[PDB]
Amino acid sequence: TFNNLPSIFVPLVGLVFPAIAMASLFLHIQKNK
Amino acid sequence: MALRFPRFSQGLAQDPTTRRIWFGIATAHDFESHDDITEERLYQNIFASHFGQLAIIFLWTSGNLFHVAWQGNFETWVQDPLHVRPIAHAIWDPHFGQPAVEAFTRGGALGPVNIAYSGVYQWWYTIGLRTNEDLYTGALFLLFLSALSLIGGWLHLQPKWKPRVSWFKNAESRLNHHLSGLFGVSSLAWTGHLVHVAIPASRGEYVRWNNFLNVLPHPQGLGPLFTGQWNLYAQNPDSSSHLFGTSQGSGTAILTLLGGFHPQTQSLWLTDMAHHHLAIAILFLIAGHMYRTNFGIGHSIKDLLEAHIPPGGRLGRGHKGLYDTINNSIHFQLGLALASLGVITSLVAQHMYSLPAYAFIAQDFTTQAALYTHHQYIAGFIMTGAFAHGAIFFIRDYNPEQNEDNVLARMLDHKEAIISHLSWASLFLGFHTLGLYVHNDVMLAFGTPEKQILIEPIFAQWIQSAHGKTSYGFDVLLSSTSGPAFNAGRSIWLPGWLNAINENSNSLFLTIGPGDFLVHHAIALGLHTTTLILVKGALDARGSKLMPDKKDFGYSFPCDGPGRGGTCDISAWDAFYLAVFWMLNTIGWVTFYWHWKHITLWQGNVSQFNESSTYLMGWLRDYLWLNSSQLINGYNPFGMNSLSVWAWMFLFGHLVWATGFMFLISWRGYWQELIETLAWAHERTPLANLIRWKDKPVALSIVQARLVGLAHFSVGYIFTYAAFLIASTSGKFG
Amino acid sequence: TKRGLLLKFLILGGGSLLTYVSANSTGDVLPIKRGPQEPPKLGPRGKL
Amino acid sequence: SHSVKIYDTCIGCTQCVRACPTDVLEMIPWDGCKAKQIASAPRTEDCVGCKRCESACPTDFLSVRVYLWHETTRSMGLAY
Amino acid sequence: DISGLTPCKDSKQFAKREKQQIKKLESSLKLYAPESAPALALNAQIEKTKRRFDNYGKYGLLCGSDGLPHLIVNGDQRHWGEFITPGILFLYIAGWIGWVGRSYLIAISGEKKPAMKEIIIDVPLASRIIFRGFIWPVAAYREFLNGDLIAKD
Amino acid sequence: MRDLKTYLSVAPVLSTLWFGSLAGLLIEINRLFPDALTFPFF
Amino acid sequence: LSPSIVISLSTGLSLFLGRFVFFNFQRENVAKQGLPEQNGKTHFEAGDDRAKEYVSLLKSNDPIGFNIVDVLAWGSIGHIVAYYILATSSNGYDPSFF
Amino acid sequence: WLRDFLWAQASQVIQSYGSSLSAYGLFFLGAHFVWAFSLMFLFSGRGYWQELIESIVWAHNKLKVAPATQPRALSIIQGRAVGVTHYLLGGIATTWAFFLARIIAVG
Amino acid sequence: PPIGPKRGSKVKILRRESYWFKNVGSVVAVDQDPKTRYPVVVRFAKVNYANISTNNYALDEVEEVAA
Ligand code: CLA
Ligand code: CLA
Ligand code: CLA
Ligand code: CLA
Ligand code: CLA
Ligand SMILES: CC1=C(/C=C/C(C)=C/C=C/C(C)=C/C=C/C=C(C)/C=C/C=C(C)/C=C/C2=C(C)CCCC2(C)C)C(C)(C)CCC1
Ligand SMILES: CC1=C(C/C=C(\C)CCC[C@H](C)CCC[C@H](C)CCCC(C)C)C(=O)c2ccccc2C1=O
Ligand SMILES: CC1=C(C/C=C(\C)CCC[C@H](C)CCC[C@H](C)CCCC(C)C)C(=O)c2ccccc2C1=O
Ligand code: SF4
Repeated sequence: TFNNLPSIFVPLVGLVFPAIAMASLFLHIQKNK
Repeated sequence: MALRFPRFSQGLAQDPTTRRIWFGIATAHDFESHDDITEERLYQNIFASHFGQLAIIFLWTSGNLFHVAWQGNFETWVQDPLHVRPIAHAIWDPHFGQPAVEAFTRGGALGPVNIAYSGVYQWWYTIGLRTNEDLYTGALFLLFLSALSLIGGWLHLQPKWKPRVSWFKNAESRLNHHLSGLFGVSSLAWTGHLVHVAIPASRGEYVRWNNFLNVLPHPQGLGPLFTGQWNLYAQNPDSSSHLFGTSQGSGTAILTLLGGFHPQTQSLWLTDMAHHHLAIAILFLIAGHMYRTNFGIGHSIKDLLEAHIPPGGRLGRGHKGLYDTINNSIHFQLGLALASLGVITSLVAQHMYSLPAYAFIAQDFTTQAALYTHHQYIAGFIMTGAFAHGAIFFIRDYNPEQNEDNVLARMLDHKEAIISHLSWASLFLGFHTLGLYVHNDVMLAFGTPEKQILIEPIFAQWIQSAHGKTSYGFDVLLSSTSGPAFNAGRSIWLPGWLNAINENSNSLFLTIGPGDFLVHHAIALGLHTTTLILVKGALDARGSKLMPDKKDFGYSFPCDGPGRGGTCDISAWDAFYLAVFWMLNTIGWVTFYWHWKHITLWQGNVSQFNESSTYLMGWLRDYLWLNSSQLINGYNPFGMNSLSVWAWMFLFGHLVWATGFMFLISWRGYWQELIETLAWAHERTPLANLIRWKDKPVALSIVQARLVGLAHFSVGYIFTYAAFLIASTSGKFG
Repeated sequence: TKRGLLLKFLILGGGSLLTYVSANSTGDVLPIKRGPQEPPKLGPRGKL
Repeated sequence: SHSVKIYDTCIGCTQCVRACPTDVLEMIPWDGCKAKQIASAPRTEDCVGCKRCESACPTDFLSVRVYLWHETTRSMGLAY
Repeated sequence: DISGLTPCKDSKQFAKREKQQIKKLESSLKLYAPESAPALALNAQIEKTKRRFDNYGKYGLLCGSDGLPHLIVNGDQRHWGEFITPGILFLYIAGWIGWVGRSYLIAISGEKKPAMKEIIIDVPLASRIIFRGFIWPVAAYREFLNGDLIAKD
Repeated sequence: MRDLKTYLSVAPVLSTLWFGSLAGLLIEINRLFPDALTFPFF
Repeated sequence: LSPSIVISLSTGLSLFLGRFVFFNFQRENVAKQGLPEQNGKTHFEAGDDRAKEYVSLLKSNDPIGFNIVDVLAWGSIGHIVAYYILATSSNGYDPSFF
Repeated sequence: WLRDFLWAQASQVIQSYGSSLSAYGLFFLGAHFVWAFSLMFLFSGRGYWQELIESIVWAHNKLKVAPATQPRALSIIQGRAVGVTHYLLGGIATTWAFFLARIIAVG
Repeated sequence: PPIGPKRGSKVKILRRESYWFKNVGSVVAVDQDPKTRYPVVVRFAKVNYANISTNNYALDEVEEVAA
């Protein structure tokens, strides 16, 4: 399963990691200590 | 330090608006302007950031190596290189339709793939690196170097290893080590690679890490070097019949100075490059041991600058006090650094096409165009940054009382003369270059091309004839056999150099004509005008008659209000911002000239360029309209081809190049008074009063919007021309 | 209801379902996982 | 918020204050000019930054001088 | 024969360009009556073309492989007429203009409101000043030696 | 005519007169000596 | 001339120039430049705790003051000029001006 | 639109050179220019040009050729006016040359 | 004694931050109060960017020209 690895990582970097980063950085943007 | 996201700045953290987000993104790497900053902490953040950049560089190179090793046809490319397409990386786009999968399947691949127009195939094949396991090993090693640079950048932020401010200001030991080791020992080690590996790899045998301690790069082995008989390293130069990658016609020499190109690859000899890197290694290792560090010998750069005051005072106080305005000022260091880097990047671009070092890189035409365009746009940007950081130095770091009457204050003493004579040279060049181009446009329009003003570039043809080009009949130092230059070098390198330059098919000192004159003067106009804008913003960075207190406003500020007639775009930042436009124009000219001259050379009809480069409808018809057919037909209604992505990127670059015009033409005030209506509507729309912003949505700031328009503009410029230059050069390939 | 346990759940569930349904997607839903399904044509100038 | 610092080249013409749409400026007594008054700036926290004060300052360059700085909701001209 | 360029009276591509343009004009000449006015204008253009190519032949112009007159601006005497003899004829005339408009600006520099003579040009004063720039080079030379060319601030 | 010579002395009227005369001069020169690319008179 | 003879003679004639001929000039130029000055102070005086001019390596005895660093310097010049001689002689290159 | 309209129909305006429509060819490019010439005005601001002008005014004071009508950069509103003016002129004249060359050379 | 230049004396400017820096002007009036910091009112032939031809200058920000 090595021709299937692009199918794993292109969503995981391009859809999932952007959701993670956008959510985390939006929380960091609006935080207040 | 602060509370909200710009922790480095409690002025943006205490900003209720959305400007907080943007400006905290932008000013993140401006450590000099952060809160609670010291020179020590500034230097340490710079050092750790340099480590991070080196880590990202090695990671990006490891990614190239991995995606050529995993998804590349590199093992097939090293068999028949000049008739097998490189493969950058695979593609898994779930939006692709089946025709686009049928179309993007290239290079004999199991699926759709992207063609490496970057030249990493040719370069890696030239330095050894035959099988894909070698590229895998290289990617592993560069991942290791990325982790090493990250480790170093974290380690040199801890207190036990945080270096001191006076350690980054050791401007003699650093030059000593970087010349001797970073420049000299590294060139020496690259000679070691070229001798132990790349020359044996070009001549058959694969000397790898397991069997490099028991093979001889030269059959004698260190007898010639230690005994001084260095000519023994130039005995069998694998003359005129060597097949790259096989032992047929190979040789034993490792440092022979031959000059000119390989006959097969039309690249330079690996023996030539080995001897080259060896020679500059000796020169840099010698030049390293110059600056005094710890040992009681060497120069102090202070007492070289302090001592270079001419009697008579034509300069003034000379360089008296200039060690302190560079050692204590990181923006002077950065400006000089980017100046040198832009000069040598342009040099890289100008020499890699005419003296290609890699095997079969002159034979793939899209690669050379992509590389020249890349390094020249990079060089123009790096040059613009050199000047921008000189302006930032003049504002932030320049101390006039410390450098009174020296060679640097004398810039500001007569800055009007510099700016006005640059404004003369650029104005002359534009008036006359455009006048001649328009004269020729009208002559071709009126059907009388014989009336054109075709000024031959005699002064460049004379230099070409001073290098052995026997295409003009000037009979100069190297075109004349009876000369001192064609006698002291006729036994060493002039045979190969003459037989390379006289070949009309390669890029070495192309046969030029009047179109080349005219476009060289357009190039001079671009360089002089970008220089004018940048120098004017650097010297008027501290102040002018319209705003003498500009230094108090910083580098980037919007304006000084409508008063005093109007002060739009008065900052030195704004000068930079306009100079990026003129820079992109200049590099567009140099690269249009390059790409059309070369695509006409590669096609065969140099006469096309020579008769069509003298009038601008020849550039619009025979270059932009003609070569963009196969591009814009990348996707037609009845099908698509492999250039569909370049057509889409072409139109994308058009779209963002046009979107930058929104931010450049349309300015603020209209948008704040629009977003006020939008905020009203959101606060009075039912089921959306529930949702309310936390950051008050203001329009973009002024200087920010100039930046954003410039970013859209440059992204579109670059993407459009990349798409056109790759699609046209890959739709036909010469 | 628990937000900190809903954000984590949505992240690690959406990413899981996305990296799963893309992996086990046969060559009938999306064509990128089919392949060329055609003889690869030669490029210009032989192939270069 | 902003920083409206003025300088001693002011002549006491009271135009910077008569242009100010936010009452940042106010004339005080002073002894450095023929008019015997100078334009202070107490309410700098109300400054929008419009620089009407220095588009009305009849000096060789300027006496009132607006240095744009940390932008608050009062300095970003926000009615919302 | 400098810069690898055959002369234009000897260049076959130059004569081919002449013949091509002449045939292009004659193909437009057939559509009109031989005594008509468009036909006579086309014939005048034909003789203009022919004597233009003859004059580029006789004046030492050099033609390239494309077959177009190239200008050798380096300094060879044979081609001074291409750049230097016109160029001096420019720098004279141009230096006339600047020596006039400068001198005028010095003659209206000592007025009360000297800006209302910039937009309303004193034609008598300008006509007196215009021919001062006829032999401008000696005036500029001497004013450079006398220091009157550069203001002393 | 008084104050008409001041109007004709104004920069645009004077510029159009000067450039009309100059353009007619250049135009009639190019009629007399058309298609010029060298100065052969020495 | 054998290469050992060339190396030995050129090195000897280099540190002979360094010991006797070009000593007072080199040392007076050293004292003239003195040290790299970072903002008036030296590199070690301003801090950094690593740019201290080593004296345990420069204290070596000689009536004129020759140290091991000058032995390396005159002697690096020596081996360099020697290898220039050797390679330039071993390369049968014809300048062929005439 | 880029291919079948702008690239395709703008063949007669580039082949216009020679036949009567050479002016439409010329007015293509010049219009293409003036539009771009406008971008000098819309993108920029009066402050840079006033400072460039004051450097040039220094160069003129150094030759006793200082004007009495003091050179000032265009008003901000006037820079915007010149910009939109040249922009409309160049774009509209480009389209005019394109249209008339195409349609006179095909119909 | 009247301080400064006279009410018709020609003067030049040594103020770095002025529009008329190293440019001559005509002294309109000098305020004789020894408490005004900038008494020397100067009149210049050419306006600044604010369309203003005059400003008060100091005594040490001024230099009595020898013409
Ligand atoms: C709807 C349009 C669309 C979209 C969404 C995509 C989507 C994609 N295409 Mg594209 N493509 C399209 C149309 C489209 N395609 C068309 C019409 C063509 C022409 C036929 C192509 C031709 C094409 C090729 C030839 C290739 C792709 C590839 C890809 C994939 C990129 C892999 C990735 O996510 O890496 C991560 C994405 C990036 C690094 C790019 C984003 C860069 C950002 C904006 C800049 C950084 C901003 C900042 C630092 C970070 C902020 C975000 C942060 C919160 C994380 C992705 C699935 C590639 C692929 O599948 O290889 C793996 C590839 O090689 N496409
Ligand atoms: C000999 C010892 C030595 C060596 C090897 C280095 C090496 C380095 N130092 Mg230095 N350093 C030293 C001693 C040394 N240092 C000492 C003693 C001090 C204290 C005074 C410092 C203080 C210091 C600071 C303060 C910093 C460094 C930095 C760096 C890095 C430079 C960035 C880089 O990658 O440039 C690479 C550039 C080159 C190799 C030059 C190449 C230019 C040529 C002309 C270009 C053309 C050929 C091209 C290479 C061919 C490309 C073809 C193909 C392969 C692509 C590099 C790792 C910087 C850094 O990054 O920190 C991590 C930094 O900030 N050092
Ligand atoms: C096609 C567009 C274009 C053109 C022609 C120019 C032209 C010029 N720019 Mg650039 N500029 C442009 C776009 C353009 N710019 C853009 C898009 C930007 C980004 C904002 C800039 C930013 C910029 C800066 C920041 C600077 C310049 C400068 C200059 C001048 C450079 C000197 C020169 O070549 O003068 C030669 C003259 C020309 C090329 C003018 C062409 C017009 C002809 C020759 C005049 C005669 C035409 C005709 C007879 C008039 C009749 C018409 C009417 C009366 C009916 C010149 C006026 C520099 C400058 O002005 O200093 C000298 C400078 O500092 N420009
Ligand atoms: C760069 C990364 C990237 C990647 C990997 C994808 C991947 C995909 N996109 Mg694309 N997209 C992207 C960027 C990307 N997109 C961007 C930047 C844009 C804006 C231009 C778009 C705009 C776009 C549109 C407009 C559409 C897609 C569609 C699709 C799907 C392919 C259609 C198909 O044949 O499957 C068919 C498969 C299905 C119909 C089933 C969908 C399965 C879903 C996605 C699983 C749910 C996962 C999870 C719970 C939610 C995400 C969690 C989060 C953490 C990421 C595929 C999942 C199409 C689609 O499917 O629409 C939903 C579609 O219509 N995309
Ligand atoms: C700046 C660039 C440039 C240059 C160098 C030229 C140069 C030329 N053009 Mg081109 N042209 C340009 C821009 C340029 N043009 C532009 C921008 C356009 C579009 C508007 C044109 C459109 C164009 C056309 C359509 C034509 C030309 C022509 C010409 C030629 C002019 C022949 C002529 O009538 O002069 C003759 C000399 C004069 C008019 C000067 C006379 C000056 C007076 C009489 C005073 C001199 C005497 C004085 C008292 C001193 C005597 C000395 C002493 C006794 C006192 C010449 C080669 C013509 C030609 O022949 O084609 C080659 C032609 O037909 N040009
Ligand atoms: C603003 C500023 C800045 C920046 C600037 C810049 C960016 C500059 C650049 C510059 C540049 C970018 C330059 C370049 C130059 C070049 C040169 C100067 C050249 C020379 C050459 C030569 C001399 C040559 C010779 C030769 C030849 C000809 C060839 C062969 C060989 C030989 C050697 C013979 C700074 C920071 C500084 C400071 C502050 C201010
Ligand atoms: C269009 C426009 C706007 C409207 C711009 C709005 C307010 C901002 C952009 C709207 C949203 C936020 C689009 C964001 C697009 C990108 C996805 C953001 C990229 C940033 C990430 C890399 C972080 C201005 O506010 C403006 C202000 C001054 C001069 C010119 C202009 C101007 O031309
Ligand atoms: C180029 C430019 C300028 C400089 C433009 C100048 C100052 C205006 C052009 C003036 C012409 C060239 C003056 C000369 C015409 C005279 C009537 C003299 C005639 C005499 C001979 C020249 C014929 C600005 O002032 C400006 C201001 C605000 C935003 C953008 C810009 C902008 O882009
Ligand atoms: S406008 Fe200027 S001079 Fe007038 S009162 Fe205000 S600060 Fe003083």
